Amino acid sequence: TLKIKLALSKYMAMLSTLEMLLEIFRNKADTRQIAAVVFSTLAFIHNRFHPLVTNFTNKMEFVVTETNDTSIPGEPILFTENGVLLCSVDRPSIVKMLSRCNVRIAKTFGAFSITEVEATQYLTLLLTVEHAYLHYYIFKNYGVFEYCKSLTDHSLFTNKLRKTSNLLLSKFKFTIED
Amino acid sequence: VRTVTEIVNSDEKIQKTYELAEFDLKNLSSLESYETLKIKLALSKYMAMLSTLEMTQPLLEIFRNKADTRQIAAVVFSTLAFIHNRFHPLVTNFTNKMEFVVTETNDTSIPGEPILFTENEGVLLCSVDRPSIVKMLSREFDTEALDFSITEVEATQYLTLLLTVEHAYLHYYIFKNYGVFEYCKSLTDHSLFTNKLRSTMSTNLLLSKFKFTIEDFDKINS
Amino acid sequence: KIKLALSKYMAMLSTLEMLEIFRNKADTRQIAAVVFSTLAFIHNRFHPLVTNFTNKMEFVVTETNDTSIPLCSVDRPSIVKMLSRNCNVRIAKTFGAFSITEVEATQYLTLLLTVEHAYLHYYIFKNYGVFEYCKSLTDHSKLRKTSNLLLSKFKFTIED
Amino acid sequence: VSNCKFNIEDYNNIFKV
Repeated sequence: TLKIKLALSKYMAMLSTLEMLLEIFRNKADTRQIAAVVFSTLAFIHNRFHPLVTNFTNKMEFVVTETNDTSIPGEPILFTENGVLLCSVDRPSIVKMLSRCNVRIAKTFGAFSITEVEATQYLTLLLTVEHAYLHYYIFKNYGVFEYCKSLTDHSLFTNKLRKTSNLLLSKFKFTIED
Repeated sequence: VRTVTEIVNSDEKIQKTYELAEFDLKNLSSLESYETLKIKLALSKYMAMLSTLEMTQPLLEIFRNKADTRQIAAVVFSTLAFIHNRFHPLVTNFTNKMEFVVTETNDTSIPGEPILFTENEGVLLCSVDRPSIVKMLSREFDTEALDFSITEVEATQYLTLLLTVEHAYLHYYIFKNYGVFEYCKSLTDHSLFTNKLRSTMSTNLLLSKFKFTIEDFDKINS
Repeated sequence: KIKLALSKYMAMLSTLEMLEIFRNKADTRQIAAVVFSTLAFIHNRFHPLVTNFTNKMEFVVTETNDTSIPLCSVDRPSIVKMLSRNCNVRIAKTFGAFSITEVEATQYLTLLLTVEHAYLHYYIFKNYGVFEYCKSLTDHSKLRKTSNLLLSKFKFTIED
Repeated sequence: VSNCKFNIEDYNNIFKV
C-alpha cells in the first residue's frame, strides 16, 4: 500500500516537474502536451520497471487521434512503427475514461492539495500509460508481431514480475463475472 | 449479470451488479444512428452519381418526358448498375450490351412490376412503363408527419426510385442466377426471394433497415 | 509450378498472337491453329521427352446441338456458352507502416480442362487405338508423365 | 437437352485422380 501511493506520488511529482489534467485531454489543440505527458510517463515507467536503467527513448513520432475509428476497444494506446515508433493517442476516448474489522473496533476504543477524484484520475492515467509501456516493452524486446499478439491476447504479459514489482498493474487485481 | 471486486487479503467485498439493459440500449442507439448515417451516405452518393449522369432537368420530368428515352435508358442502367455495385462493391462495370424498351400503356404495364427484364435471345431487355412510374413519383408525399437545392420530397423521390430499381434488380438477379423459370416464380411469389438471397446476399439490404406492414392487413385479406 | 504452367501456356498463346473468337464462327483457321498449338503443348507436358507432334492434322467445327457432345471436331456452341458463362500477415503489415482478369483466368482454366480431356482422348486413340478410344469415351476410368498435368493437382466430386 | 441419362460416376472418373 505504502509503495503503491509512493509510486503515485513519484509520478505526480514528475508531472509537477512538467508543471501542468482532464481539461488538458479535452483540449484538442495541445496534442504537444498530450505527447509530452505520454512520453514523460512512459520514461518514468521504464525507469520503474528498470530501476537501474534510467534511459528511455526520448524521440519518437507522435499523433493524437480524435475518432473512435482511430480507437481500439480496450487498447487506448497504440504503438505502430512506420522503425520510428509512431504513437496514437485517442483524446476523446481517454477523456471518456477519465470522466467516469477488528482494527475498527480498536479505533473505537482509541477515543496546494489534490482530491480523491483527482487521485483516481491520475491513477487511471498512470495505469493507461503503464499498460502502454508494457506493450512498448513487448514491442522492443520481442518485435512488432510479438507486440501485436500481446495486444490480441494479453496472457503474454500476465507473468509481469520477471521487474514489474514497481508497476501498479501487478499491485492490484480486478475480475469480471457474468 | 454481476461483477465482484474484493480485497484479496480481507473478507471485505464491494460487489457491483452491471445491468445488460443499459448496454443493450447504448448499442441500439449507436446502431440506429450508424444505420441512418450510412443510408444517408449511400443516398447522397446516388444523387451525386445521377448528377454526374449529366441531366440538368430533374428526375420527376426526367421520367414525365416522352420523347427523351436515351437519358431514360442511361439513367436506368446507371441505377441498376449502382445497385449491382452496392451488392457487389468490387463491380464497377456491367454487361457490354444492354437494350431498353419504353412501354407507355396499361396493356403493356404489368401491375406491381412496371420494370422487368426478358431476353431477345441475345441480350436482356429493360421493359419500363413510364406512365406507371411517373404517376408513382407524381403522388404528393407526407414529408411532415411522424448550395445545391434539394428538398425532402426529392429525397422521397430518390428513395422511391431506388427501391423500385432495387426490387427490379432482385428479380433480375433471380433471372440471371436461376433461369427464367425461377424468374417467373419469384415474380409470382416474392417469398422465394428469401430462399434465394439467404443463400447469396445474406452471406445487407437497405430496406431491411425497417420493417413495414399494411394497416388492417388481416381484415383486408378477408 | 501450376501458375508456372499457366504463364508458360499464356506466353505461348501470345506467341500465337491472337470468348470473342469462339463466337467468331468464321474464325475456323484460328481455332484450328490454337487447338493445334495447345495439343502440341500438352504433348510436350505429359511427355517431356517427346515433343514432336502431328504438325498437320485435319480439323472441323460443329455448330448445332445435334452435332454437339453432351480430323479434330469441336463443339463450338457449348464452348461459346461456357466462355460467355492470410489475415495475420496483412494486419501485421497494417501496423508495420497487358492485364488478365480473374474471370478470364477461370475461362482459360475451363478451356484448358476441356482441351486436356480432348487430348487425353486423342492420346488414347493414338496409342490404344480407335476401339479402345471409344471405350474410354464410354468409360473415363491418372498418375502414370501425368504429373506434368494440372488436373492431377485438384479433384472435383459429386453428391446427391 | 438430349433427354439423356447422366452418369455421375463417369464424370467422377473424368475427375478422379
